[PDB]
Amino acid sequence: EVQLVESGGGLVQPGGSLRLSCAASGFTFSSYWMSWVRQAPGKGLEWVANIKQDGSEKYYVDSVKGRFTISRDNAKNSLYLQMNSLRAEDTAVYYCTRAGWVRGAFDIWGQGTMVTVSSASTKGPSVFPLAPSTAALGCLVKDYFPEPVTVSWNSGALTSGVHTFPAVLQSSGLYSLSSVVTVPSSSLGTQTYICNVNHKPSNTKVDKRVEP
Amino acid sequence: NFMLTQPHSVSESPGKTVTISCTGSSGSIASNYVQWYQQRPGSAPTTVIYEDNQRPSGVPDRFSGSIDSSSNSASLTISGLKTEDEADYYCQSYDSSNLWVFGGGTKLTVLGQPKAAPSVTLFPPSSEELQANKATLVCLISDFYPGAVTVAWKADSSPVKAGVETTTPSKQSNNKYAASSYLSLTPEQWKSHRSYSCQVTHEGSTVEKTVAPTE
Amino acid sequence: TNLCPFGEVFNATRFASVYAWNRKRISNCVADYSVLYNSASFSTFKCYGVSPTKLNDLCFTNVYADSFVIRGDEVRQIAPGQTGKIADYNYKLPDDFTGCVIAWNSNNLDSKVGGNYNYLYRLFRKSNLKPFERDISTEIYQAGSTPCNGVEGFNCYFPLQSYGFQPTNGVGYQPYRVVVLSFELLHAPATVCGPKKSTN
Ligand SMILES: *[C@@H]1O[C@H](CO)[C@@H](O[C@@H]2O[C@H](CO)[C@@H](O)[C@H](O)[C@H]2NC(C)=O)[C@H](O)[C@H]1NC(C)=O
Repeated sequence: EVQLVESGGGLVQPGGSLRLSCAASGFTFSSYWMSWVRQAPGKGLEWVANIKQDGSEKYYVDSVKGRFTISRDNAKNSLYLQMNSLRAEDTAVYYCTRAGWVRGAFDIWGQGTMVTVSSASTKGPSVFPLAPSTAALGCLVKDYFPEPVTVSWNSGALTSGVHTFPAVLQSSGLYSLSSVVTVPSSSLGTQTYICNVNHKPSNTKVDKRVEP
Repeated sequence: NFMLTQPHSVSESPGKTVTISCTGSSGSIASNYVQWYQQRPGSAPTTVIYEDNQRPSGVPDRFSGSIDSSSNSASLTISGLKTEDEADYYCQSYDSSNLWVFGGGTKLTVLGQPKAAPSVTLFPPSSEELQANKATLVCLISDFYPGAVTVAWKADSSPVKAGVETTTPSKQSNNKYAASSYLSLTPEQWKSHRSYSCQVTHEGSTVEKTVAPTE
Repeated sequence: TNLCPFGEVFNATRFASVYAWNRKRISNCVADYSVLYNSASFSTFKCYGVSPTKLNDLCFTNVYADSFVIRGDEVRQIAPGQTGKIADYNYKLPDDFTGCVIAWNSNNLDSKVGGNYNYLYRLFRKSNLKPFERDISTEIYQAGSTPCNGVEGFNCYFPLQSYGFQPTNGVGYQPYRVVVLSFELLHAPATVCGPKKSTN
C-alpha cells in the first residue's frame, strides 16, 4: 500500500515565502527519488524539482532555480519544498511524486495542494451592457475579485436563454465573466431585460439595464 | 532545448481504437524510456505505460506502448476504447541536457454524441465602457463536442499577439462544451482598424466572427 | 561472491573501436547497480528484457560488458532491430537480446583538435554481422571484379574509416562511449548477483 499527502499550500502575494510538505506513507521511503511536479490550472504538467533518495544531489527546473529549495527527510518519511521569492507564474497545483531511479517512472501522485500567487484583493465588479445585434444580449461582469459571483436576469424572473459563461482570470489577477440571454428579435423594444449581479464576497449588488 | 510535442485532441468512438502521438524536438526519443500518464478531469495522474511499453499492475490490456524507430516518436494506442478512458494523456521522458520533460497533453474524447461545431457570438466594446477609457471584445463560444478549440484573434486580418484572455472549455448541461475569449484593448485601437476578427478552430473546421467600430 | 568491476568498464581510460568492440566477462561477484541507474549522467540508458529496478533481486551466470565508441548520432542503432552502418558492419544486437545499453557523451576526452582518428569503423562487409559477431578484418574490400591484393585505388577500398572527432563538431558527430551489458541464463551455478547476498 502507498499514499502521499501534500500540505502547506494556499494564497500569498508576489515575493512572499511558502513551504510545501509531503507526507510519505507506504513504501521504503529511503529507496525512492522524490520529485515535485506542478500543473498550472488549465495547463499541462511541468516538473519542478527532484531530490535524490539519500539527499545527496538535488535538481530543479531553471524556472525556479535560486528560489525553490527541495529538501527531504528520510527518517520522518517526508519531503519539502521551500518556495521563497514566489512569482505569479508559480501558481499551480503541486504534487509530490515517487521515482525509484532517475529515468522516468513518476510512479504515484499525491492529490496535491494548490498554490495561488496573486496580489489583488477583494473588489466589486463593473457591469457593462452588451446591446444585441434571432439576437442575444447580456452583461459583462468586469474586474471582480474572489470567485464566486452570481448573475440573475430580470430580478430572477427570466431563465429562458440565460447562459452565464465561466470567468477568465485576467492577467491583472482579477476575474471577469459575462452572461448572455437569447431573446426573440421581436422582444427587443418592449421587454426590459435587466441583469442582476451579486458579489457576496464584497456585498456589492449591481443591477444593469440592457437596451438595443 | 529538448521539448516533447503532442496533439491537442483525438476523438474516437466507443469500440474503436485510437492512437496518440508524442514527437521529440531537438533531441532524440528512444534514447531514454517513455512514460504515459492518464489524468482524468480534476484528478491526479495515474501511470498507464512505463518504460516505453509496460503497463503497470492493474492497467488493462487495452493500453499499449510503442516507440517508433523511424519518426522519432512514441505512440499510445488504447484499443477497444471505453468511455471511462476519456481523459488527458501526457507523455514524459528524460534527457541528459534538459531534465524530466512532459508532453503538451492530449484530450482523448470518447465520442458519446455526434461531433458538433461551435456557435460563436462576438460583442464589440459597449458604448459605456469606451466612455470609461477602456475597451473589451467578448467572443462567446458554445455547443461544441469534442471538448477543445483554439482561439485566434486578427486585427484587421492580421495577428493579435497580446491582450487576449481565453477560458478553458467547461461542460454545458447538454454534454456539449463552451468557453469564452476576451480581447483587451484601448479606445484608439478600436476605431483605428476596419474590423476585428475572432477565429475559433474546432476539429479542423474554423469559425469566424468580425465587428466594425463606427456606427 | 564479491563486488563487480564496474568502476573499470565505465570509469575507464582508453576505449576500443566499434569494429574491434571490446568485451569483459563478469563473474564471481555481487554487483552494485546503484551507481548505474542513479547516475543520470548518461544520454542513452535503456534495458531490453528487464527493469533496472528488479535487477538487485536477480542473479545471473555471467555478465558481458561490451565497450566501444561511436559518434552519438549512431547510438540509436545499439538496440535490437535498429540497423545502419554500425549495426550491420560493426556491432549487431540480437532480436532476443536481454541486456542494457548505456552510453554517454565523451568529446571532452575523445576529441582532439584536427581530429582524434584513434577510433575507426567498418564501411564494407559482404555479411551483416550476425548477432554479436566480430568483423575486424583489415582485408581491402574488393569493390569491383579486378582483385586488390594490396594498396587501394578504384575497385579497392580499405574497409575501415576514421572518425574526425573535433571539439567543435556537431552534437551528433561527437564521440560517445557505449557499454552493452549482456545477461546469461544458464542452468549452472550463478556467480553474479545484486544485493541478494542472502543466497550463496
Ligand atoms: C566513477 O565515476 C562516477 C561519476 O563521476 C563517480 O561518481 C561520483 O562520485 C563522487 C564521489 O567521489 C560524487 O561527488 C559525484 O557526485 C559522483 N558523480 C555522480 C554523477 O553521481 C564514482 O565515484 C566513480 N567511481 C570511483 C570508484 O571512483
